[PDB]
Amino acid sequence: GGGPTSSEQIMKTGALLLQGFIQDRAGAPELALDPVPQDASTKKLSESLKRIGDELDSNMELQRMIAAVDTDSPREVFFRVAADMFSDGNFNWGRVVALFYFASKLVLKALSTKVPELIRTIMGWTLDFLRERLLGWIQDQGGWDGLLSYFG
Amino acid sequence: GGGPTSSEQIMKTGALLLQGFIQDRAGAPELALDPVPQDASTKKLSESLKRIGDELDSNMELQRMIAAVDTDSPREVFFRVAADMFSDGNFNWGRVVALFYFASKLVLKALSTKVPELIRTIMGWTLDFLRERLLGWIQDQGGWDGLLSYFG
Amino acid sequence: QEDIIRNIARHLAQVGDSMD
Amino acid sequence: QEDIIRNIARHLAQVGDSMD
Repeated sequence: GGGPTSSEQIMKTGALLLQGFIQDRAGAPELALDPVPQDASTKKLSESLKRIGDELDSNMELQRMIAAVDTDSPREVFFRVAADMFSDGNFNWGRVVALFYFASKLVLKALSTKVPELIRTIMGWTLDFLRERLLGWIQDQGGWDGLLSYFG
Repeated sequence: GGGPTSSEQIMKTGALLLQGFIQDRAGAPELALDPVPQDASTKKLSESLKRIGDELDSNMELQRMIAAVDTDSPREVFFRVAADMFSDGNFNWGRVVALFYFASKLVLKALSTKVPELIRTIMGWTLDFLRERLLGWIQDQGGWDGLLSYFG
Repeated sequence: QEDIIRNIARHLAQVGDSMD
Repeated sequence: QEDIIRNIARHLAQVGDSMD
């Protein structure tokens, strides 16, 4: 059992902070995300992250720039940005924080494409059932103008 | 020499209206476009087109939808939209007008990608000249911090 | 993308039809 | 695209650096 400096603890706490951060920015009861367990100190860290996330969300030019990348291949995008961010060989906490922020934006960009395809998939089932099982009855109503009548 | 109904006149007037319409929506003296020659009647038509172009520019949801298409292959996009617009086999002047409007938006979308690449091309020349001819002198100044000094 | 393109066309067709 | 990605990274690096 290592302290804060052990890689074990760094990866463990890193995953907790990151997940809590991305979930908080991802927020309909069906879409409720379970809280990440956090001791006091990790909690304070998450609070800090969330405030910085909110200020960064206010920079409209950053938001414009982020939305302009094509995330057809988001993994490629993620590793290019990360590599570039740290290419000069310098490190600071700001950059680590901004990297976490970029990861959360990639989740939301991925969803922006996943949700319409999810919708398309379920429409496929629904319309397929409608066509083979309900269309005959719907025709007897004179099509969807019948539903107009029904609703008055 | 056919009248208004001849295909000759239809294509000729069509090209004049279209070009005048797209140019007007494309508007720095270097970027000044020469007016299309128009008799009175074609002029009135162009006026009408320009007013409709302005109302359509005000529909933000249409603008959002247009900017969301990927014009990596704009010709493909153009013919898909056109085909779809007239797929039901109906015609009216509104649709012809809206098609002209879409063509003008495609010009602006193409430019949105052409301009940064034009910039990149000229930067290539400039930086290439800078690197081989000016860098030695710029180094003697201590790099671009020298220009800071120069400007005070 | 193919659905985005379809959406634009049908809005244009609708704009055009609503011009009458 | 490759230049859009570069632009984001360098703005993020700058945000990060300006946090100090």
